[PDB]
Amino acid sequence: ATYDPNQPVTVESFMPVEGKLREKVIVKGSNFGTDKSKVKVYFVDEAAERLSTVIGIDNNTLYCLAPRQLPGGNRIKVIVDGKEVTTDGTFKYEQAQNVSTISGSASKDGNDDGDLASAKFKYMWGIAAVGNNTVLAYQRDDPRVRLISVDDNKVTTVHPGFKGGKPAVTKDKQRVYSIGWEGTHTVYVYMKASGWAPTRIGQLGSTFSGKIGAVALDETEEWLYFVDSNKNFGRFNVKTQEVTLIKQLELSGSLGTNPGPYLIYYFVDSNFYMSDQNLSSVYKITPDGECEWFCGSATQKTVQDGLREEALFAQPNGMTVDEDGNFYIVDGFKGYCLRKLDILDGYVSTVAGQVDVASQIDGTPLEATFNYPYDICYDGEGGYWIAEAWGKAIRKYAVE
Repeated sequence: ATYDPNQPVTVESFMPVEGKLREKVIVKGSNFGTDKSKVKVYFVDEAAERLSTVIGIDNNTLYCLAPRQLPGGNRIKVIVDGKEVTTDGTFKYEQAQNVSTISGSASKDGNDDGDLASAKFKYMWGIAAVGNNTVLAYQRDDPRVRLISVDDNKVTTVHPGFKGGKPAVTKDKQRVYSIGWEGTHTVYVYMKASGWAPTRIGQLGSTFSGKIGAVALDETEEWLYFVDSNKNFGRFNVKTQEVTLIKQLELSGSLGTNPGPYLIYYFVDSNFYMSDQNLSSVYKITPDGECEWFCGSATQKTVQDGLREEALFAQPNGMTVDEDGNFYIVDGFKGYCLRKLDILDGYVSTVAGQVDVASQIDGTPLEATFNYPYDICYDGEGGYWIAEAWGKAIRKYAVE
């Protein structure tokens, strides 16, 4: 009937014993009460407790929807008013994965807007996932910023002429920031409230003499961080316009300029991580500009999976991170595949594409192929959006 504070919460059973994303799961027990706000249900895998949407409740029953979670047998955890129970049994989750082409083709070269099938692109090298199956994509050739909305079946251009690489997306996805590749490095913001139209918010100055291929927001999202191709690591304040050269990185050799090193912010340690084509490696950079090797070899450009410390890239390009702190790196020339660093395993695996096969096959990820995948951005909900260079296309790797 009614919740009793003096009694424990119990779970006796659940159903079904296996399922896929958004499976309707019923958990049977006692003392759940009748207030969903005081309940949390988790499907618990090896990496995390995955919060589940509870759709109905009574004192003996929870109706919830299976969330994205790791494949295999996962226990269910019920919390009611602090009281925690984890099941003896496991719910066997069946995960789905797919690579699909969103718009564009290597067989299409152009700037044509239109619908998803009618649009054309040129070489792209940056992408922002802004949720709701929508991305902003950045062309190198006939440089521009394209807006692709899958649910609206619509490709438009929001910023003709602008040449930028990897953008930064705010947590709330209401803003995307870009810095111009060359010149004075003009800083733009694209706002949802403007329909993703650009607003100029400043410039770095040609003091940052290198090309700029990426920008990353700090934890507070007050600062944009970047490393130019001449190793100038710096930041720019998006409210006050303050610009600071933090350090010229102590790295040997020449960084790339096509578009330049890719940089991301990593929430797990609040450091930045940088990839470069020429060094064919990823480096950890602290906010003060201290650099350390993280993955790959500057002398061995080849796809090799294994522990982080032995893994190799052919051409590590853009990167993104999932909610578990795993890294994703698109691997370009001689690779054409998606590399995942699973941080719990400390292990680099190739999860999509076929090594050194440049094409655009869709389907199950290990049968799928990519054509110079160059940047990637995670949407927070299992979607990995990929901008291709010579592929001239947007692809989506979806994990459900």
